[PDB]
Amino acid sequence: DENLNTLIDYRFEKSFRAERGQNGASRDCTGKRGKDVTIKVPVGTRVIDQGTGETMGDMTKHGQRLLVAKGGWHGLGNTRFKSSVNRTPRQKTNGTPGDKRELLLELMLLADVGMLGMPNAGKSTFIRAVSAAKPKVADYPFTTLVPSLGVVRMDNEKSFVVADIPGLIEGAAEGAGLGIRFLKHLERCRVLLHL
Amino acid sequence: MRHRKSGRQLNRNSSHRQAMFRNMAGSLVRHEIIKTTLPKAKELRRVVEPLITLAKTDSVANRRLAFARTRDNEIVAKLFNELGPRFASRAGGYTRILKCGFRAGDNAPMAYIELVDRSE
Amino acid sequence: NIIKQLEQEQMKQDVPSFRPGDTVEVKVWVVEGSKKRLQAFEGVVIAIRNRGLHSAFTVRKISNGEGVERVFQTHSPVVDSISVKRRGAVRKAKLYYLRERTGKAARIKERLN
Amino acid sequence: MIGLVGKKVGMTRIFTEDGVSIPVTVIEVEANRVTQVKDLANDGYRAIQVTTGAKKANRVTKPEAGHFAKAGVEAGRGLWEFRLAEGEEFTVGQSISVELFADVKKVDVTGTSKGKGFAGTVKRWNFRTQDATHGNSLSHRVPGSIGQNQTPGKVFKGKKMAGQMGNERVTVQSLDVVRVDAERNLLLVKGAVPGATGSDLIVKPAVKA
Amino acid sequence: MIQEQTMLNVADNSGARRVMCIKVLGGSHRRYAGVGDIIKITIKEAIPRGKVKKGDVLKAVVVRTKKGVRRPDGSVIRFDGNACVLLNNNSEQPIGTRIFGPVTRELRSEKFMKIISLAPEV
Amino acid sequence: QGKALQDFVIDKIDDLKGQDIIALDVQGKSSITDCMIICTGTSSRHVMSIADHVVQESRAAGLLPLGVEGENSADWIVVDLGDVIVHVMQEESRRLYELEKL
RNA sequence: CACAGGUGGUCAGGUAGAGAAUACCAAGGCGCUUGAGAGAACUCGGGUGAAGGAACUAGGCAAAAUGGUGCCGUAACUUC
RNA sequence: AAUUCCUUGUCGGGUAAGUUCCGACCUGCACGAAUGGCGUAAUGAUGGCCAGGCUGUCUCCACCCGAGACUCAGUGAAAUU
RNA sequence: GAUGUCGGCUCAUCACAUCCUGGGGCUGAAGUAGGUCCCAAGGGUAUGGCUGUUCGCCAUUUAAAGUGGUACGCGAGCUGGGUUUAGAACGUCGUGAGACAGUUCGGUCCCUAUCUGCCGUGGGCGCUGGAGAACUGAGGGGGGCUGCUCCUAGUACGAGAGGACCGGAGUGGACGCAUCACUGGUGUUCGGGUUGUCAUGCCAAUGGCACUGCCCGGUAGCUAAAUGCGGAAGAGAUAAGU
RNA sequence: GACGACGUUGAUAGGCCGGGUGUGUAAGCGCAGCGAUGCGUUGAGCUAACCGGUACUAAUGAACCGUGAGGCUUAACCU
Ligand SMILES: Nc1nc2c(ncn2[C@@H]2O[C@H](COP(=O)(O)OP(=O)(O)NP(=O)(O)O)[C@@H](O)[C@H]2O)c(=O)[nH]1
Ligand SMILES: [Mg+2]
Ligand SMILES: [Mg+2]
Ligand SMILES: [Mg+2]
Ligand SMILES: [Mg+2]
Ligand SMILES: [Mg+2]
Repeated sequence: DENLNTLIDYRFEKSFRAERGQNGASRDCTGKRGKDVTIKVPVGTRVIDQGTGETMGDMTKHGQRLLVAKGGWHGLGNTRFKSSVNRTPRQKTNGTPGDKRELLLELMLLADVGMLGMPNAGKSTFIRAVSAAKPKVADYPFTTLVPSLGVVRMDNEKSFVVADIPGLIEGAAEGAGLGIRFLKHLERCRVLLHL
Repeated sequence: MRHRKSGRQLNRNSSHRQAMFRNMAGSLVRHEIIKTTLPKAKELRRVVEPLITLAKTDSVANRRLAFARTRDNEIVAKLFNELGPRFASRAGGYTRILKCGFRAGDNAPMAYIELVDRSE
Repeated sequence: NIIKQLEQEQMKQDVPSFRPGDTVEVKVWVVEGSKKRLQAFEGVVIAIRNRGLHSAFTVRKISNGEGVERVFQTHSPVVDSISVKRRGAVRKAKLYYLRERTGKAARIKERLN
Repeated sequence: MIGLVGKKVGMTRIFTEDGVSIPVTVIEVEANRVTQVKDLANDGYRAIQVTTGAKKANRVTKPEAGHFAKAGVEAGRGLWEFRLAEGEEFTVGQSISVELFADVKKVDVTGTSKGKGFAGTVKRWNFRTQDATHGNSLSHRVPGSIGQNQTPGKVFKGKKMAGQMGNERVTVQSLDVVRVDAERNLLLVKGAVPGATGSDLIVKPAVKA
Repeated sequence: MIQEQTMLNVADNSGARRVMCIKVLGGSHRRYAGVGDIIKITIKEAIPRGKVKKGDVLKAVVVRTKKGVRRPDGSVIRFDGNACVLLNNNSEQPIGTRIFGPVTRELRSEKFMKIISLAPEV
Repeated sequence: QGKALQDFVIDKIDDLKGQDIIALDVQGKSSITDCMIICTGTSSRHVMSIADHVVQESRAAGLLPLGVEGENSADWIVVDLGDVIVHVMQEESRRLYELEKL
């Protein structure tokens, strides 16, 4: 979906259940198939499995559908195993089990303007001057821990999305602080404002 | 279901009803006294009395129209000449019904119907 | 008797008499909710049900290659003026057979009177 | 307050200034005269007995003649009772006019609907006619099944089948009144009321909102 | 009226010629479609070069009815032929660029101004 | 209101930067209105903003619009101001729907 | 059974019709050994029906529809 | 397949949607060459499918015309118990 | 010693282990929308293609297209498609007669209601002199469904997208009641056109028959597809809960 | 069955008059045309169940059933 641009709804990693397939009833009554389960996902997410995992597919445009786990096959009843050899089939086949899969979703920032500055710079307070987002602002280093979004709408027709990024220190290059991993949410912004 | 409906069926279709009334209407005026069942007599007045009223005025058109009913020239001949002057000074009620009990064959309500004076 | 009191007191006394099968212009009042304007409707009348205040007549129009039939109430205030240009010559009260035959093959005649 | 009792004379449309046609029912109401007034001490409930129209002297028998003479009222077609509304009062012999319906703007009409005689299941209870083809034999408008197998072993009360339909008291609620006439004694009510032309109707102010 | 499995003409130049009203929208047990209604149609005859193809399923708006349209003064608006305007499935907007034939005023009441505006009649 | 709503609508549309304002005096060709105004919209959001602006000012003026159509889709939205229909549509919609016929 | 069944041969009018079909009649013979009422549900035999036209149903079952003469014209296939 | 349990085999046509039908593949439980194999014009009160007209088959039944049903008069059963 | 079976149609009723509407608790409940659990049976709870199918898959709606009982409800209510006596054929088995929880084509569904039951409608008597009316109400029955739009409000919430609770007003779907004022249907009792034939002595003009001979309209009545109304608000005591 | 209205001191039903409705220019006469046919008389004739009036006809004087003051005890008043 184009509307979504965050994964806050999947940071609690709920267990999504596709209902048990209806058991075959007597008198040649075929059970109903379980209804499909659709999970709302933003555009641009990366799909990774745990254990020999690969990128199954990349979200491209709105409405694109990706198959992640195919449902189990139905269990054939005794009607399907009658022949001349055996005329009263007592054998029953269990339905093939569903796919138990671990999914990792990686999303990059969709903002148009990205900020990079020292913790002493007013990156967070600049969002307040350009938008109404209310991030945490204070007089101490590393006030913000995760990137936050903001939209600058001065006119109804035209607007752009600007995101503030947590500050980085002299030693952030090699690590030992917050690292350089929060610059991964870049290369998508059209312009990178520097404070 | 007979709401504001008139016209009895008499266990006959439209063709038989029209012919039976036509034959009975000519017979009644020819003799001035006939004996028939109560329902037949009561619906006969809705035939002969309009015919007499038409016969009150004598014209080539009326006689031809009167000939279209009862399909008999002699009946038309007696009308416009005999029953015309007698009923000229009368406004309706040319016929009256006299109940006379029941038949011995089928036990049906029997009644005579005749003209007003009959000149007898 | 009692009904006829409301019948007479509500009918219009300026209704023209038009024969079935004539070409009639009907001026109706159409409302958009703000302004009242007159809409014309030209066609040949095919059926008249003249019964007291409930009198009505059916007129037919061939517009854009499609036949449209519309009824009007002779005593309703929705109509404004009824006029006749050409008087048809048909010996039938109802002109329902015009629906089947095409207009070019259904040219009506004038009464010449 | 109370209502009136009258006779339906027919139905007619009403044309408004904007062209909208309102189909109304014309009800004539004669000036009802109160024959009795009831009290808690005697009957335990408050009501007034009224009459309308006129009845022939020969047809009127002595018992009701004394009933009319006691109240000083002439003969009437019938008698009815209307329940009072805890504060309104009427006196014996007072004539009831129609102009009191100039503010109710909502009336309830009760009357005996048309008699349709012995009606079938399809006509009365709006059942579904079975198929007229595909081998169907002597069963088109029949009701069909009328119960389950021997476990109930009976037919429940209130089961829908053929019977006498109509010719019973029917109430139509929340009927708009269009116009009321005093000098002509006419009441114009929007919509259709139960009963045939000439039948007696009872009109009352609406009880619902 | 207009019900399912009904042959329908077209009042626009989208490209279809004959469609099938095969499902009427509005609620459960919907029996009929009036003069202004949303119905589901399938294309039964269309121009090969038109904007729509054969067998497509989409939404349509009734324009003209055989039975007629009841005016508040006991006046009916009859027609010779049943016609509709084709609409997109997701958004109820006209597909054709023109309307051919007369259109009743009732579409104005139900806020269908696209058909009324570009219709050279009532 | 007559001959004054013509200038009132043009002022309101031009107040929000409408482009290529055209007024069609359809006195008798159309049986629903007296005049028509067609205006262009730069983008999808602009078309909705123009439509909301003209409707909102009309309510304050004293005329309630009879309805609008192009709400979900901003390709073409219409406003019914009684005797006047005002169309505001995108750049593409003014050629697919050629409104020079009336 | 005074039974809506079955039983061979001969005579073969007029009109319209190709005709022993069919419709009305001629000569001739009959009104079919229970009638009289009212016009409830429902059953049977029929007529018509707004809009849709098989959406009914196992199934276009039944109904509905076509139906004649003259002229023009008439496909795949084929043992021509 | 009049022959296939697995089977609604797989693909395509027809339909918005086709366990039926038609066209290709052969994994023929369990076709097969006078207990004849394949094709075949015409024919069929033969089986299956689709299209056009037509319609109360249906949505959804309504009214009407006759014969019973109902009442009166006369005659007057039956199964079952 | 016997049609009696599955499916479909008509008609339903009951239970709640509740599909929707109703009232809530928790939430990994920002909002809309969801997850789970409790109370709640008043009402409602789809149309088609395939197959005989119940069941299913598919297409498209709805708030939902609930789960079960009632001889897997209902054939002295209907259907006879499935299966299936007598015919025939294919595959297989057996030398064969024949057979096959293998397939294919065709193949009689009777009953006038005695009793209980139910739907309506009467007679007798009683209610303590008789009679004519009009009512209170002990009790019983019917109905109780809900979509969409607007204001509140683009407000609360939300960075934006998106988008409220409560309350109020309209407008629809299905169901029921009533009516014929309008639109229609029917209207073999009204008028007219027309074919064949016979009759009225003949022309003209009519009548009989041919499905009302075939048609065109159409009075009243009846009727729906037509138009009016209704589902309540409120009061008392409560379930879960606060 | 039953319910409702009326029975001469009556509009209950039928008939009649007027009106409405429906159909559509009746028959006859003469003219034009050889004829079919059209024209003026003419929106004529006819018109069921619908509306308003009208005793012209049918709802007869009657007779039948249904009674003659309505049980006992006690309680509150009236003599
Ligand atoms: N007067 C003034 N003070 C400012 C301005 N900008 C920042 N400051 C002050 O300097 C402080 C810097 O903190 P802040 O802006 O929150 O830093 P930050 O953008 O959050 N960076 P980080 O997330 O890494 O901590 C502010 O809290 C405020 O007190 C400015 O324009 N004017
Ligand atoms: Mg910061
Ligand atoms: Mg504004
Ligand atoms: Mg919007
Ligand atoms: Mg917004
Ligand atoms: Mg909104």
